[PDB]
Amino acid sequence: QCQDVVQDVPNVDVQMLELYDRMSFKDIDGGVWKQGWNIKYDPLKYNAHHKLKVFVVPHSHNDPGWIQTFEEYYQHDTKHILSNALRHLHDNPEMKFIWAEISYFARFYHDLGENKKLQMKSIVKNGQLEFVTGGWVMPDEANSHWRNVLLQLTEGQTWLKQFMNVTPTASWAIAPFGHSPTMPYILQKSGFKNMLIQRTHYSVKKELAQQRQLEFLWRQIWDNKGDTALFTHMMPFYSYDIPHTCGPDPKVCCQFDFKRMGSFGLSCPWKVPPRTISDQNVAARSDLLVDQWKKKAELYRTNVLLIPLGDDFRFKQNTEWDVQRVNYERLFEHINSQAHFNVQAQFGTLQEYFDAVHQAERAGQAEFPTLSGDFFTYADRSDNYWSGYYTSRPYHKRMDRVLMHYVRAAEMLSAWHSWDGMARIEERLEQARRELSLFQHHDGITGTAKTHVVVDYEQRMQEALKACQMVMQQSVYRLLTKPSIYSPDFSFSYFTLDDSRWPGSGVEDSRTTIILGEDILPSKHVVMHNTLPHWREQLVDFYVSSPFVSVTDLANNPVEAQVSPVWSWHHDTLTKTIHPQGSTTKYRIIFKARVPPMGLATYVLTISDSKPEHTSYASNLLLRKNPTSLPLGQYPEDVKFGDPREISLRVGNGPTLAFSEQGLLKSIQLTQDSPHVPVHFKFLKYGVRSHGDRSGAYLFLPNGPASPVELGQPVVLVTKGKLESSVSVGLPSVVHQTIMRGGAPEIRNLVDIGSLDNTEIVMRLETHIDSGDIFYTDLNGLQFIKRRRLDKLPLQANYYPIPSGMFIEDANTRLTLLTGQPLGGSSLASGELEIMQDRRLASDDERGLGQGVLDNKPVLHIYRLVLEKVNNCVRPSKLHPAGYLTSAAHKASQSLLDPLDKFIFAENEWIGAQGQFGGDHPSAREDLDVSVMRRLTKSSAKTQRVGYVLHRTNLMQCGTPEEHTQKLDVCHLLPNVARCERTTLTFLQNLEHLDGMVAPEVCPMETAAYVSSHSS
Ligand SMILES: [Zn+2]
Repeated sequence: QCQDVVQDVPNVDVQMLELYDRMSFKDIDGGVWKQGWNIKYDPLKYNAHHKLKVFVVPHSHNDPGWIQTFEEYYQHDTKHILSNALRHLHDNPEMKFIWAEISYFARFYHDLGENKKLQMKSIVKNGQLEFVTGGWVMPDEANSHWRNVLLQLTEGQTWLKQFMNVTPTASWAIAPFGHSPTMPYILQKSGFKNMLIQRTHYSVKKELAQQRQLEFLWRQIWDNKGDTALFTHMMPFYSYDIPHTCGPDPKVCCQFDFKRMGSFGLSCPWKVPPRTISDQNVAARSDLLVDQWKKKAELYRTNVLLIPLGDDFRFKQNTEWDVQRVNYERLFEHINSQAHFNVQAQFGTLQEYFDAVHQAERAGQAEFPTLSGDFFTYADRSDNYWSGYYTSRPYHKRMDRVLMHYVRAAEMLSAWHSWDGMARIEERLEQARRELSLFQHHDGITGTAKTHVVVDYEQRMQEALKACQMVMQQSVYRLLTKPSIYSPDFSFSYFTLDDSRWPGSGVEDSRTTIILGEDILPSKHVVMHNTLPHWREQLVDFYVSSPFVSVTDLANNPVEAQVSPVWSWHHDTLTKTIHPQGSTTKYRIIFKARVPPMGLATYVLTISDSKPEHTSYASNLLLRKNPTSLPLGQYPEDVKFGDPREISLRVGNGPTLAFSEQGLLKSIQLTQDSPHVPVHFKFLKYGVRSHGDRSGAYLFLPNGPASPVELGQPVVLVTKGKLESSVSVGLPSVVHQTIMRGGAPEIRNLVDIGSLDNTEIVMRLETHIDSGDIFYTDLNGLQFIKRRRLDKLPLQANYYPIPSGMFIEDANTRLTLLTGQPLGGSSLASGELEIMQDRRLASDDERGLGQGVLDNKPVLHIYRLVLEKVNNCVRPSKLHPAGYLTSAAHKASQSLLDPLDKFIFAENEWIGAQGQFGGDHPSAREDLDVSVMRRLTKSSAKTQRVGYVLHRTNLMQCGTPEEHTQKLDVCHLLPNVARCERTTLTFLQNLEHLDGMVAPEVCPMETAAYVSSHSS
């Protein structure tokens, strides 16, 4: 019986939106705890019968790229940290250490000799070395898509299970810049029992600490019953470094970072150095330290205290291991033997801490509050809100989403078969998963790494895209060739991928033209793949070398097509205008492909000597003063010219869109009769402050509200076709395109911020929707959370991640903007939405990156814009912290994130070609997705296993009967099923053996994983 995620407002002790509405956020000087208060404790709280149990947990934060690349850090730091951890833990049985980043650990362990592997396995098995989280990385939580958070978690944990025989159940996330409830969502469905977070707004830490609500059961915002809850520990202070982890006074705690005495090149900024512990000072030093611990303990409810002991790339040299270990051992020996402290302190691991906390809870010592909400937008001090990284390096943010889809499609397409090892399918998929997983790091997708590190991530992702293409095209060839003809060369490219939106028109000329001609090749097969588990139609386009091309399906049924020119925009450095040029030798052909669920469909493009019966030609109108001619080769319609003017377009029976004379949307009319609803796109710019703190890769510190971009008299290109029309305009730094295909328009911005230093370009929508101070943004592509604009916070605090969409609404009307890339955005006034396109910042923002953001490159951002009437929708009540998409907005998001894949057959003739794959696949209800399909076994396994992650979203009920679909049972998608299990989302633990080998569908907002096993 599925929980209702709409109509029941959960009762939680802390609801972060409500807390935000009540909190004052005053930034007062709290004393040595600058953002807190002077903590007081009663010395008599702890006594012989009630001691404070202190776990000092050594750690080393290892960034998989940040100011050096992964490999540079591995060579210069991490391999030494791990080698010396292995030696020192081996030699010191009571010493402990936690490790989070499995990308580094796997890199290290595979290079170890067998003797050392065995030693390493032993210190893990005996609990000295403990993995925390066990993902490939410690991912960003703002920009990352939940699918990639799960991918990287699975990549690390699958490695750990295979090589270390452990599966962490405690998560450690000390570094991401703000925290998302998507993490406890995924972790709780992946076996976890506990998680730790750190980077939350200093005001939130103060507020929760005052109420001893820093440990809480974190449930999802829609979860009325609480089954999603995951115990969460929030660290209370400003950093995870040693000065901010022993207690509230960093001037004292820094004295207990024994790497800071000088020979290591480190010191304490509070000007009191550590001193080596001796018999003559250990009582005074213990008094100071235990006092810090007892103050920290006042912020929490049990008598078990967590004291992290670590910092970035710590525990590298042997002398550092010694200096920390020996000094802490001297303190523990003293403290634990002095009854008056009533403390027992020891090195521990994270799991040991949580185990002891829950023993205290079970003993009735504490009850923990429940919490829902998120922890964005983080500020670590004053007005320094970390909303810049929601946009920084947007090229790679978009690339993340492209690769996300490519990985899913490559894993799904190749899962249908078992492949010989010679095919290198598993090799290529592992590479692709690992490079995408690496980029989920909190300096990867966030855009907060040095320029050469961003290049390394991009190069890795490019190799991952090539790997996905290889696997996908080999799979299509196999799936659509008569078996007794199939004759693969696993190194050959049978197909090339054609992607219209990455890197994108104006970004890279990467797309192959299908070259047809009477004297070379009459026709070409193309194949579309649909990774979604429902039948799908989508227009697809290809470049062709003639306008006289017609399309057939493989029953030779004509398919209606539209040919349009190939337009490319040029920054004309002679005329100082931005204007489009059309090709005279290549053309776009567009047609509707209809593709089975999780399936493939083949079409044929054929040249003819003149206009074919079922192909139409778009008209083109270039609006500008001072036009010049625009020849288009054989294209049969001459370009028309006019002065700038307002224009209106309608494709099919879809909305009618009206545009200003600058080529920007001004209104949407949903139907013939209905009103022209004002919806106005505008581009604006934010600058940087000339006094005080400067924006950089992390921080957004605008110098006031944005100023409109001066547009001049831009050139507007209108293409009008039966299947697709568009309005494109060359604005300064953005070629802005509105594309209409009969439903909600697609927006594409080719953003080139050029050399505009200290500028952030924002795209705003202005409407007269009476949204007030409310808007909705998504978290990791998984859920939409209610936001409230707070004028008591500065502008940048009202920016939130827009990882896949945002909307505003009133009682009657909603405007949703779906994105194909994570970007930052807000609603800074009633009726507005805005989303940042790019930012170019000359200054460093003091968070360690040591550079601004001056490596911009053109990026094609894509969106869908859905205006809808919502007065008939069953929406959550006014107090509910969630919102939900409509069917149309969800499909529009899927059209961006998981479009059809397009394959062009590379050779002249495809012998044995088949017309379709997957026609018998069930077409599941529109809210269900097969987020992952992954064969889990190599071909030598007698029992093959295939893993599926199913995700059901929740779409609002708005009165559309919309029904009859088939049940999707993933366990029967492959034949000869012998067992069906429900598993954790990482596939690593079987949770239920399923009757009848039937994988039941999941409830709204739930995600489940199943593994089918097959005997043949
Ligand atoms: Zn980090």
